[PDB]
Amino acid sequence: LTPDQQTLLHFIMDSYNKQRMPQEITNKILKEEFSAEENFLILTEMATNHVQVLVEFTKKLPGFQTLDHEDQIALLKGSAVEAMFLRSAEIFNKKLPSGHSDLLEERIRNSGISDEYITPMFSFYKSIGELKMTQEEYALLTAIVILSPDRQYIKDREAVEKLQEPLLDVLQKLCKIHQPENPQHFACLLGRLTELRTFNHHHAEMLMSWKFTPLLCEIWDVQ
Amino acid sequence: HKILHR
Amino acid sequence: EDMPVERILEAELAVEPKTENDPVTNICQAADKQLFTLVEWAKRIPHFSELPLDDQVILLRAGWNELLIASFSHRSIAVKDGILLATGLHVHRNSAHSAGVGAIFDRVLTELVSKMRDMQMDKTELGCLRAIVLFNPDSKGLSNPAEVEALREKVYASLEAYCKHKYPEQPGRFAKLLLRLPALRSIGLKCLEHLFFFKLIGDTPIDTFLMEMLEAP
Amino acid sequence: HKILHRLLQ
Ligand SMILES: CC(C)OC(=O)C1=CN(C(=O)c2ccc(F)c(F)c2)CC(C)(C)c2c1[nH]c1ccccc21
Ligand SMILES: CC1=C(/C=C/C(C)=C/C=C/C(C)=C/C(=O)O)C(C)(C)CCC1
Repeated sequence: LTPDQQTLLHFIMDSYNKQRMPQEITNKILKEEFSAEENFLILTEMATNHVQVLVEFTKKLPGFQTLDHEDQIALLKGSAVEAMFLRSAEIFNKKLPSGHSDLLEERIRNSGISDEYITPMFSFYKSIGELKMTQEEYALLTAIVILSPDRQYIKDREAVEKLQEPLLDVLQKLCKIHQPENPQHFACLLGRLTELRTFNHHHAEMLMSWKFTPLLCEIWDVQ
Repeated sequence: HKILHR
Repeated sequence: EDMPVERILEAELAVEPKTENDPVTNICQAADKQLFTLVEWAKRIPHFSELPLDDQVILLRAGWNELLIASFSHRSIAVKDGILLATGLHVHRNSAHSAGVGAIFDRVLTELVSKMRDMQMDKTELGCLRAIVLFNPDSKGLSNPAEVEALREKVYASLEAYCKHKYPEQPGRFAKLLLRLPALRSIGLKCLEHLFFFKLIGDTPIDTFLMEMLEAP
Repeated sequence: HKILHRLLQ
Protein backbone atom coordinates (compact mmCIF):
# COMPACT_ATOMS: atom_id res chain seq x y z
CA LEU A 1 0.00 0.00 0.00
CA THR A 2 1.28 3.46 -1.14
CA PRO A 3 3.70 5.51 1.07
CA ASP A 4 1.04 8.30 1.01
CA GLN A 5 -1.68 5.85 2.23
CA GLN A 6 0.92 4.32 4.64
CA THR A 7 1.71 7.69 6.28
CA LEU A 8 -2.04 8.62 6.52
CA LEU A 9 -2.53 5.36 8.50
CA HIS A 10 0.15 6.39 11.03
CA PHE A 11 -1.66 9.67 11.97
CA ILE A 12 -4.82 7.65 12.60
CA MET A 13 -2.88 5.07 14.63
CA ASP A 14 -1.07 7.79 16.64
CA SER A 15 -4.36 9.63 17.26
CA TYR A 16 -6.27 6.42 18.12
CA ASN A 17 -3.65 5.40 20.74
CA LYS A 18 -4.43 8.45 22.94
CA GLN A 19 -7.44 6.37 24.16
CA ARG A 20 -7.65 4.91 27.63
CA MET A 21 -6.06 1.43 27.70
CA PRO A 22 -8.60 -1.47 27.64
CA GLN A 23 -7.09 -2.58 30.96
CA GLU A 24 -7.96 0.81 32.51
CA ILE A 25 -11.59 0.49 31.41
CA THR A 26 -11.74 -3.22 32.28
CA ASN A 27 -10.33 -2.38 35.75
CA LYS A 28 -12.91 0.34 36.56
CA ILE A 29 -15.86 -2.13 36.28
CA LEU A 30 -14.58 -5.51 37.48
CA LYS A 31 -12.73 -4.15 40.59
CA GLU A 32 -15.52 -3.80 43.16
CA GLU A 33 -18.80 -5.73 42.74
CA PHE A 34 -20.67 -2.45 42.53
CA SER A 35 -24.05 -1.14 43.47
CA ALA A 36 -26.37 -1.54 40.45
CA GLU A 37 -26.98 2.23 40.46
CA GLU A 38 -23.26 3.13 40.83
CA ASN A 39 -22.47 1.00 37.73
CA PHE A 40 -24.52 3.72 36.01
CA LEU A 41 -22.23 6.44 37.38
CA ILE A 42 -19.17 4.44 36.19
CA LEU A 43 -20.51 3.72 32.71
CA THR A 44 -21.65 7.33 32.43
CA GLU A 45 -18.06 8.49 33.16
CA MET A 46 -16.45 6.09 30.67
CA ALA A 47 -18.76 7.22 27.83
CA THR A 48 -18.07 10.82 28.76
CA ASN A 49 -14.29 10.18 28.55
CA HIS A 50 -14.80 8.25 25.29
CA VAL A 51 -16.68 11.21 23.73
CA GLN A 52 -13.87 13.59 24.73
CA VAL A 53 -11.09 11.41 23.18
CA LEU A 54 -13.40 10.76 20.19
CA VAL A 55 -13.80 14.50 19.48
CA GLU A 56 -10.03 14.90 19.55
CA PHE A 57 -9.66 11.87 17.23
CA THR A 58 -12.10 13.29 14.67
CA LYS A 59 -10.36 16.72 14.64
CA LYS A 60 -7.15 15.15 13.35
CA LEU A 61 -8.77 13.19 10.47
CA PRO A 62 -7.76 14.25 6.96
CA GLY A 63 -9.30 16.82 6.40
CA PHE A 64 -12.19 16.96 8.83
CA GLN A 65 -11.72 20.71 9.49
CA THR A 66 -12.33 21.64 5.79
CA LEU A 67 -16.00 20.65 6.44
CA ASP A 68 -18.79 23.00 7.44
CA HIS A 69 -18.65 23.75 11.18
CA GLU A 70 -22.29 22.60 11.65
CA ASP A 71 -21.79 19.38 9.58
CA GLN A 72 -18.98 18.48 12.04
CA ILE A 73 -21.67 18.59 14.76
CA ALA A 74 -23.93 16.41 12.62
CA LEU A 75 -21.13 13.92 11.96
CA LEU A 76 -20.17 13.73 15.66
CA LYS A 77 -23.51 13.23 17.30
CA GLY A 78 -24.55 10.97 14.37
CA SER A 79 -21.60 8.60 15.06
CA ALA A 80 -20.83 8.99 18.79
CA VAL A 81 -22.96 6.04 19.89
CA GLU A 82 -21.76 3.77 17.07
CA ALA A 83 -18.14 4.66 17.76
CA MET A 84 -18.65 3.67 21.40
CA PHE A 85 -20.00 0.18 20.73
CA LEU A 86 -17.18 -0.56 18.33
CA ARG A 87 -14.68 0.46 21.04
CA SER A 88 -16.50 -1.63 23.66
CA ALA A 89 -16.32 -4.56 21.30
CA GLU A 90 -12.60 -3.90 20.96
CA ILE A 91 -12.26 -3.86 24.76
CA PHE A 92 -14.55 -6.82 25.59
CA ASN A 93 -12.70 -9.13 23.17
CA LYS A 94 -9.21 -8.23 24.39
CA LYS A 95 -7.91 -11.31 26.30
CA LEU A 96 -8.35 -11.32 30.10
CA PRO A 97 -7.52 -13.50 33.11
CA SER A 98 -9.35 -16.78 33.90
CA GLY A 99 -12.97 -15.97 34.85
CA HIS A 100 -12.59 -12.16 34.48
CA SER A 101 -14.15 -12.14 30.99
CA ASP A 102 -17.45 -13.70 32.16
CA LEU A 103 -17.42 -11.56 35.31
CA LEU A 104 -17.33 -8.43 33.16
CA GLU A 105 -20.27 -9.66 31.06
CA GLU A 106 -22.46 -10.33 34.10
CA ARG A 107 -21.56 -7.04 35.78
CA ILE A 108 -22.73 -5.14 32.67
CA ARG A 109 -25.92 -7.28 32.67
CA ASN A 110 -26.35 -6.20 36.30
CA SER A 111 -26.60 -2.46 35.43
CA GLY A 112 -30.38 -1.87 35.15
CA ILE A 113 -30.27 -1.86 31.35
CA SER A 114 -32.76 -4.40 29.97
CA ASP A 115 -31.92 -7.81 28.46
CA GLU A 116 -33.85 -6.49 25.45
CA TYR A 117 -30.82 -4.32 24.68
CA ILE A 118 -28.02 -6.25 26.45
CA THR A 119 -28.26 -9.60 24.64
CA PRO A 120 -27.83 -7.85 21.21
CA MET A 121 -24.63 -6.17 22.43
CA PHE A 122 -22.81 -9.28 23.60
CA SER A 123 -23.90 -11.00 20.42
CA PHE A 124 -22.38 -8.04 18.42
CA TYR A 125 -19.21 -8.18 20.59
CA LYS A 126 -19.01 -11.95 20.07
CA SER A 127 -19.57 -11.18 16.37
CA ILE A 128 -16.61 -8.82 15.83
CA GLY A 129 -14.51 -11.05 18.15
CA GLU A 130 -14.69 -13.86 15.61
CA LEU A 131 -13.35 -11.41 12.98
CA LYS A 132 -10.05 -11.37 14.93
CA MET A 133 -9.59 -7.70 13.93
CA THR A 134 -6.25 -5.91 14.31
CA GLN A 135 -5.94 -2.57 16.07
CA GLU A 136 -5.49 -0.92 12.72
CA GLU A 137 -8.69 -2.39 11.27
CA TYR A 138 -10.56 -1.17 14.39
CA ALA A 139 -9.33 2.41 14.09
CA LEU A 140 -9.87 2.72 10.31
CA LEU A 141 -13.35 1.26 10.81
CA THR A 142 -14.08 3.71 13.62
CA ALA A 143 -12.92 6.53 11.26
CA ILE A 144 -15.28 5.19 8.54
CA VAL A 145 -18.13 5.18 11.11
CA ILE A 146 -17.50 8.91 11.91
CA LEU A 147 -17.21 10.10 8.27
CA SER A 148 -20.50 8.49 7.26
CA PRO A 149 -22.19 10.72 4.64
CA ASP A 150 -25.77 9.54 5.41
CA ARG A 151 -26.17 11.16 8.83
CA GLN A 152 -28.96 13.56 9.78
CA TYR A 153 -28.65 17.33 9.20
CA ILE A 154 -25.62 16.84 6.87
CA LYS A 155 -25.85 20.00 4.74
CA ASP A 156 -23.03 18.91 2.35
CA ARG A 157 -23.07 15.11 1.87
CA GLU A 158 -20.70 14.92 -1.11
CA ALA A 159 -17.85 16.51 0.95
CA VAL A 160 -18.02 13.79 3.63
CA GLU A 161 -18.15 11.03 0.98
CA LYS A 162 -14.86 12.04 -0.57
CA LEU A 163 -13.21 12.23 2.85
CA GLN A 164 -14.41 8.69 3.59
CA GLU A 165 -13.11 7.19 0.31
CA PRO A 166 -9.34 7.15 1.17
CA LEU A 167 -9.91 5.22 4.40
CA LEU A 168 -11.95 2.50 2.69
CA ASP A 169 -9.06 1.86 0.20
CA VAL A 170 -6.54 1.47 3.03
CA LEU A 171 -8.90 -0.80 4.96
CA GLN A 172 -9.44 -2.92 1.83
CA LYS A 173 -5.68 -3.31 1.30
CA LEU A 174 -5.03 -3.99 5.01
CA CYS A 175 -7.72 -6.70 4.99
CA LYS A 176 -5.98 -8.44 2.04
CA ILE A 177 -2.67 -8.33 3.93
CA HIS A 178 -3.53 -9.18 7.54
CA GLN A 179 -6.29 -11.65 6.50
CA PRO A 180 -5.85 -13.39 3.11
CA GLU A 181 -7.25 -16.49 4.95
CA ASN A 182 -10.66 -14.78 4.92
CA PRO A 183 -10.94 -13.36 1.31
CA GLN A 184 -14.23 -11.53 2.11
CA HIS A 185 -13.02 -9.99 5.41
CA PHE A 186 -13.30 -6.45 4.11
CA ALA A 187 -16.91 -6.95 3.18
CA CYS A 188 -17.56 -8.90 6.44
CA LEU A 189 -16.38 -5.68 8.19
CA LEU A 190 -18.64 -3.24 6.36
CA GLY A 191 -21.33 -5.72 7.35
CA ARG A 192 -20.78 -4.70 10.97
CA LEU A 193 -21.32 -1.01 10.10
CA THR A 194 -24.94 -1.95 9.32
CA GLU A 195 -25.39 -3.73 12.61
CA LEU A 196 -24.06 -0.68 14.49
CA ARG A 197 -26.99 1.42 13.13
CA THR A 198 -29.46 -0.62 15.21
CA PHE A 199 -27.55 0.50 18.32
CA ASN A 200 -27.79 4.10 17.17
CA HIS A 201 -31.54 3.73 16.60
CA HIS A 202 -32.40 2.13 19.96
CA HIS A 203 -29.88 3.98 22.22
CA ALA A 204 -32.26 6.82 23.11
CA GLU A 205 -35.02 4.28 23.94
CA MET A 206 -32.54 2.10 25.95
CA LEU A 207 -31.44 4.86 28.29
CA MET A 208 -35.05 6.08 28.85
CA SER A 209 -36.06 2.47 29.74
CA TRP A 210 -33.39 2.55 32.50
CA LYS A 211 -28.40 11.49 36.15
CA PHE A 212 -26.43 12.30 32.91
CA THR A 213 -23.36 14.47 32.43
CA PRO A 214 -23.64 17.69 30.38
CA LEU A 215 -21.62 16.39 27.38
CA LEU A 216 -23.80 13.21 27.27
CA CYS A 217 -27.18 15.11 27.38
CA GLU A 218 -25.89 17.00 24.31
CA ILE A 219 -24.25 14.38 22.07
CA TRP A 220 -26.84 11.61 22.83
CA ASP A 221 -30.02 13.83 23.01
CA VAL A 222 -31.00 12.61 26.49
CA GLN A 223 -31.95 13.90 29.97
CA HIS B 1 -24.36 22.41 20.37
CA LYS B 2 -22.93 24.31 23.41
CA ILE B 3 -20.02 22.33 25.13
CA LEU B 4 -19.45 20.26 22.08
CA HIS B 5 -19.30 23.35 19.84
CA ARG B 6 -15.78 23.92 21.20
CA GLU C 1 -19.67 -19.56 -8.01
CA ASP C 2 -21.78 -21.70 -5.65
CA MET C 3 -23.85 -18.49 -5.53
CA PRO C 4 -24.58 -17.69 -9.21
CA VAL C 5 -25.37 -13.97 -9.74
CA GLU C 6 -27.46 -14.59 -12.91
CA ARG C 7 -29.68 -17.10 -11.00
CA ILE C 8 -29.99 -14.37 -8.29
CA LEU C 9 -30.79 -11.91 -11.10
CA GLU C 10 -33.48 -14.36 -12.28
CA ALA C 11 -35.18 -14.13 -8.89
CA GLU C 12 -35.16 -10.30 -9.32
CA LEU C 13 -36.73 -10.31 -12.82
CA ALA C 14 -39.11 -13.22 -12.19
CA VAL C 15 -41.05 -11.24 -9.48
CA GLU C 16 -41.53 -7.70 -10.88
CA PRO C 17 -43.09 -6.14 -14.06
CA LYS C 18 -46.50 -4.37 -13.73
CA THR C 19 -47.46 -1.24 -15.70
CA GLU C 20 -51.18 -0.82 -14.75
CA ASN C 21 -56.88 7.50 -1.51
CA ASP C 22 -54.28 8.45 1.25
CA PRO C 23 -50.48 8.41 0.58
CA VAL C 24 -49.66 6.07 3.51
CA THR C 25 -52.56 3.61 2.90
CA ASN C 26 -51.44 3.15 -0.72
CA ILE C 27 -47.93 2.27 0.41
CA CYS C 28 -49.32 -0.19 2.99
CA GLN C 29 -51.52 -1.71 0.26
CA ALA C 30 -48.45 -2.15 -1.93
CA ALA C 31 -46.37 -3.46 0.99
CA ASP C 32 -48.88 -6.32 1.61
CA LYS C 33 -49.12 -7.29 -2.07
CA GLN C 34 -45.30 -7.40 -2.27
CA LEU C 35 -44.82 -9.52 0.85
CA PHE C 36 -46.41 -12.47 -1.01
CA THR C 37 -44.08 -12.02 -4.01
CA LEU C 38 -41.18 -11.73 -1.54
CA VAL C 39 -41.54 -15.34 -0.32
CA GLU C 40 -41.54 -16.57 -3.92
CA TRP C 41 -38.38 -14.38 -4.43
CA ALA C 42 -36.63 -15.87 -1.36
CA LYS C 43 -36.91 -19.54 -2.58
CA ARG C 44 -35.50 -18.48 -5.97
CA ILE C 45 -32.31 -17.37 -4.06
CA PRO C 46 -29.80 -20.28 -3.99
CA HIS C 47 -29.62 -22.44 -0.85
CA PHE C 48 -32.39 -20.43 0.84
CA SER C 49 -35.17 -23.07 0.83
CA GLU C 50 -32.51 -25.70 1.75
CA LEU C 51 -32.09 -24.01 5.19
CA PRO C 52 -34.27 -24.97 8.19
CA LEU C 53 -37.95 -23.89 8.10
CA ASP C 54 -38.06 -21.82 11.29
CA ASP C 55 -34.80 -20.17 10.02
CA GLN C 56 -36.49 -19.04 6.75
CA VAL C 57 -39.30 -17.64 8.93
CA ILE C 58 -36.86 -15.63 11.05
CA LEU C 59 -34.85 -14.21 8.13
CA LEU C 60 -37.92 -12.93 6.16
CA ARG C 61 -39.65 -11.77 9.33
CA ALA C 62 -36.52 -9.79 10.34
CA GLY C 63 -35.54 -8.20 7.00
CA TRP C 64 -38.88 -7.87 5.04
CA ASN C 65 -38.95 -4.05 5.52
CA GLU C 66 -35.45 -3.37 4.22
CA LEU C 67 -35.88 -5.79 1.28
CA LEU C 68 -39.11 -4.20 0.07
CA ILE C 69 -37.74 -0.66 0.51
CA ALA C 70 -34.64 -1.74 -1.48
CA SER C 71 -36.77 -3.15 -4.36
CA PHE C 72 -39.15 -0.17 -4.68
CA SER C 73 -36.29 2.31 -4.40
CA HIS C 74 -34.61 0.73 -7.42
CA ARG C 75 -37.90 0.75 -9.43
CA SER C 76 -38.21 4.48 -8.58
CA ILE C 77 -34.98 5.48 -10.44
CA ALA C 78 -37.17 6.29 -13.52
CA VAL C 79 -39.45 8.70 -11.53
CA LYS C 80 -38.25 11.95 -9.88
CA ASP C 81 -39.23 13.63 -6.61
CA GLY C 82 -41.04 10.35 -5.93
CA ILE C 83 -41.61 6.67 -5.56
CA LEU C 84 -43.24 4.04 -7.86
CA LEU C 85 -45.34 1.50 -6.01
CA ALA C 86 -45.85 -2.12 -7.14
CA THR C 87 -49.58 -1.36 -7.60
CA GLY C 88 -48.68 1.06 -10.41
CA LEU C 89 -49.22 4.22 -8.31
CA HIS C 90 -46.76 7.19 -8.18
CA VAL C 91 -46.41 8.73 -4.67
CA HIS C 92 -44.97 12.23 -5.09
CA ARG C 93 -42.57 13.82 -2.57
CA ASN C 94 -44.91 16.80 -1.98
CA SER C 95 -47.88 14.45 -1.35
CA ALA C 96 -45.64 12.63 1.20
CA HIS C 97 -44.77 15.82 3.12
CA SER C 98 -48.48 16.80 3.53
CA ALA C 99 -49.38 13.24 4.68
CA GLY C 100 -46.92 13.77 7.61
CA VAL C 101 -43.97 11.61 6.44
CA GLY C 102 -41.74 13.91 4.35
CA ALA C 103 -38.59 13.45 6.46
CA ILE C 104 -38.38 9.67 6.08
CA PHE C 105 -39.58 9.92 2.43
CA ASP C 106 -36.80 12.41 1.47
CA ARG C 107 -34.13 10.19 3.14
CA VAL C 108 -35.30 7.30 0.92
CA LEU C 109 -34.87 9.51 -2.14
CA THR C 110 -31.41 10.97 -1.24
CA GLU C 111 -29.75 7.91 0.35
CA LEU C 112 -31.44 5.17 -1.81
CA VAL C 113 -33.17 6.34 -5.04
CA SER C 114 -30.68 9.08 -6.04
CA LYS C 115 -27.58 7.09 -5.05
CA MET C 116 -28.89 4.06 -6.99
CA ARG C 117 -29.40 6.21 -10.11
CA ASP C 118 -26.13 8.14 -9.83
CA MET C 119 -24.11 4.90 -9.62
CA GLN C 120 -26.44 3.40 -12.30
CA MET C 121 -27.09 0.43 -10.06
CA ASP C 122 -28.17 -2.63 -12.07
CA LYS C 123 -30.64 -5.40 -11.12
CA THR C 124 -27.89 -7.98 -10.42
CA GLU C 125 -26.36 -5.73 -7.75
CA LEU C 126 -29.81 -5.10 -6.23
CA GLY C 127 -30.44 -8.83 -5.96
CA CYS C 128 -27.04 -9.43 -4.34
CA LEU C 129 -27.60 -6.60 -1.86
CA ARG C 130 -31.08 -7.93 -1.02
CA ALA C 131 -29.63 -11.46 -0.77
CA ILE C 132 -27.18 -10.14 1.85
CA VAL C 133 -29.97 -8.37 3.79
CA LEU C 134 -31.96 -11.63 3.66
CA PHE C 135 -29.00 -13.71 4.99
CA ASN C 136 -28.68 -11.69 8.25
CA PRO C 137 -26.80 -13.80 10.87
CA ASP C 138 -27.58 -11.15 13.48
CA SER C 139 -31.27 -12.13 13.42
CA LYS C 140 -32.52 -13.00 16.94
CA GLY C 141 -33.23 -16.62 17.93
CA LEU C 142 -32.13 -18.21 14.61
CA SER C 143 -30.97 -21.84 14.92
CA ASN C 144 -27.62 -21.91 13.10
CA PRO C 145 -26.09 -18.41 12.61
CA ALA C 146 -22.94 -19.89 11.03
CA GLU C 147 -24.98 -21.42 8.15
CA VAL C 148 -26.48 -17.98 7.47
CA GLU C 149 -23.17 -16.09 7.75
CA ALA C 150 -21.61 -18.69 5.40
CA LEU C 151 -24.31 -18.08 2.76
CA ARG C 152 -23.86 -14.34 3.10
CA GLU C 153 -20.07 -14.69 2.36
CA LYS C 154 -20.85 -16.61 -0.82
CA VAL C 155 -23.00 -13.61 -1.94
CA TYR C 156 -20.24 -11.14 -0.98
CA ALA C 157 -17.62 -13.13 -2.99
CA SER C 158 -19.91 -13.32 -5.98
CA LEU C 159 -21.00 -9.67 -5.86
CA GLU C 160 -17.29 -8.65 -5.80
CA ALA C 161 -16.60 -11.07 -8.66
CA TYR C 162 -19.42 -9.49 -10.63
CA CYS C 163 -18.32 -5.88 -9.92
CA LYS C 164 -14.65 -6.30 -11.02
CA HIS C 165 -15.54 -7.92 -14.37
CA LYS C 166 -18.58 -5.71 -15.21
CA TYR C 167 -16.99 -2.41 -14.05
CA PRO C 168 -13.14 -2.79 -13.99
CA GLU C 169 -12.47 1.01 -14.06
CA GLN C 170 -14.26 1.36 -10.69
CA PRO C 171 -12.19 -0.67 -8.15
CA GLY C 172 -14.23 0.68 -5.20
CA ARG C 173 -17.71 -0.01 -6.64
CA PHE C 174 -18.13 -3.20 -4.55
CA ALA C 175 -17.53 -1.22 -1.33
CA LYS C 176 -19.76 1.68 -2.40
CA LEU C 177 -22.66 -0.73 -2.97
CA LEU C 178 -22.12 -2.38 0.41
CA LEU C 179 -22.32 1.07 2.09
CA ARG C 180 -26.01 1.40 1.05
CA LEU C 181 -26.82 -1.38 3.54
CA PRO C 182 -26.32 0.67 6.74
CA ALA C 183 -28.34 3.59 5.31
CA LEU C 184 -30.92 1.02 4.34
CA ARG C 185 -30.96 -0.40 7.91
CA SER C 186 -31.40 3.08 9.50
CA ILE C 187 -34.32 3.91 7.15
CA GLY C 188 -35.90 0.51 7.67
CA LEU C 189 -35.85 0.96 11.44
CA LYS C 190 -37.44 4.43 11.02
CA CYS C 191 -40.13 3.04 8.69
CA LEU C 192 -40.97 0.35 11.28
CA GLU C 193 -41.25 3.04 13.93
CA HIS C 194 -43.73 4.90 11.73
CA LEU C 195 -45.67 1.71 10.87
CA PHE C 196 -45.98 0.59 14.53
CA PHE C 197 -47.45 4.02 15.25
CA PHE C 198 -49.84 3.90 12.24
CA LYS C 199 -51.03 0.42 13.28
CA LEU C 200 -51.63 1.48 16.91
CA ILE C 201 -53.63 4.70 16.17
CA GLY C 202 -55.95 2.54 13.95
CA ASP C 203 -56.35 5.07 11.07
CA THR C 204 -54.79 2.97 8.29
CA PRO C 205 -56.02 -0.16 6.44
CA ILE C 206 -53.28 -2.59 7.34
CA ASP C 207 -54.02 -5.80 5.48
CA THR C 208 -53.45 -9.35 6.79
CA PHE C 209 -49.87 -10.27 5.77
CA LEU C 210 -48.47 -6.81 6.64
CA MET C 211 -50.31 -7.10 9.97
CA GLU C 212 -48.77 -10.55 10.64
CA MET C 213 -45.24 -9.12 10.06
CA LEU C 214 -45.94 -6.35 12.66
CA GLU C 215 -47.46 -8.45 15.52
CA ALA C 216 -44.90 -10.23 17.80
CA PRO C 217 -45.31 -13.97 17.01
CA HIS D 1 -47.08 -17.83 11.96
CA LYS D 2 -50.10 -18.70 9.77
CA ILE D 3 -49.40 -16.96 6.41
CA LEU D 4 -45.60 -17.05 6.27
CA HIS D 5 -45.31 -20.76 7.28
CA ARG D 6 -47.76 -21.73 4.57
CA LEU D 7 -46.04 -20.15 1.53
CA LEU D 8 -42.69 -21.73 2.50
CA GLN D 9 -44.77 -25.04 2.07
C1 LIG E 1 -16.26 1.62 25.48
C2 LIG E 1 -16.05 2.48 26.72
C3 LIG E 1 -16.00 3.89 26.19
O1 LIG E 1 -17.08 2.26 27.70
C4 LIG E 1 -18.51 2.57 27.38
O2 LIG E 1 -18.72 3.73 27.09
C5 LIG E 1 -19.68 1.63 27.41
C6 LIG E 1 -19.48 0.34 27.00
N1 LIG E 1 -20.33 -0.64 27.05
C7 LIG E 1 -19.94 -1.92 27.26
O3 LIG E 1 -20.70 -2.84 27.01
C8 LIG E 1 -18.59 -2.33 27.80
C9 LIG E 1 -17.91 -3.41 27.22
C10 LIG E 1 -16.66 -3.84 27.68
C11 LIG E 1 -16.10 -3.16 28.73
F1 LIG E 1 -14.91 -3.49 29.24
C12 LIG E 1 -16.77 -2.11 29.30
F2 LIG E 1 -16.17 -1.50 30.32
C13 LIG E 1 -18.01 -1.68 28.86
C14 LIG E 1 -21.73 -0.35 26.77
C15 LIG E 1 -22.76 0.17 27.74
C16 LIG E 1 -24.00 0.24 26.85
C17 LIG E 1 -22.95 -0.76 28.92
C18 LIG E 1 -22.29 1.54 28.09
C19 LIG E 1 -20.99 2.21 27.90
N2 LIG E 1 -21.18 3.43 28.42
C20 LIG E 1 -22.44 3.61 28.84
C21 LIG E 1 -23.05 4.72 29.42
C22 LIG E 1 -24.40 4.71 29.78
C23 LIG E 1 -25.15 3.56 29.60
C24 LIG E 1 -24.53 2.43 29.05
C25 LIG E 1 -23.18 2.46 28.66
C1 LIG F 1 -40.87 4.47 3.04
C2 LIG F 1 -42.19 4.79 3.69
C3 LIG F 1 -42.81 3.92 4.51
C4 LIG F 1 -42.78 2.51 4.06
C5 LIG F 1 -43.08 1.39 4.74
C6 LIG F 1 -42.88 0.13 4.02
C7 LIG F 1 -42.46 -1.12 4.73
C8 LIG F 1 -43.01 0.22 2.69
C9 LIG F 1 -42.89 -0.80 1.69
C10 LIG F 1 -43.46 -0.45 0.51
C11 LIG F 1 -43.48 -1.29 -0.69
C12 LIG F 1 -43.12 -2.73 -0.61
C13 LIG F 1 -43.73 -0.70 -1.87
C14 LIG F 1 -43.72 -1.43 -3.17
O1 LIG F 1 -43.33 -2.69 -3.33
O2 LIG F 1 -44.05 -0.82 -4.16
C15 LIG F 1 -43.60 4.43 5.70
C16 LIG F 1 -45.06 4.27 5.30
C17 LIG F 1 -43.42 3.74 7.04
C18 LIG F 1 -43.27 5.90 5.91
C19 LIG F 1 -43.39 6.77 4.66
C20 LIG F 1 -42.80 6.14 3.40
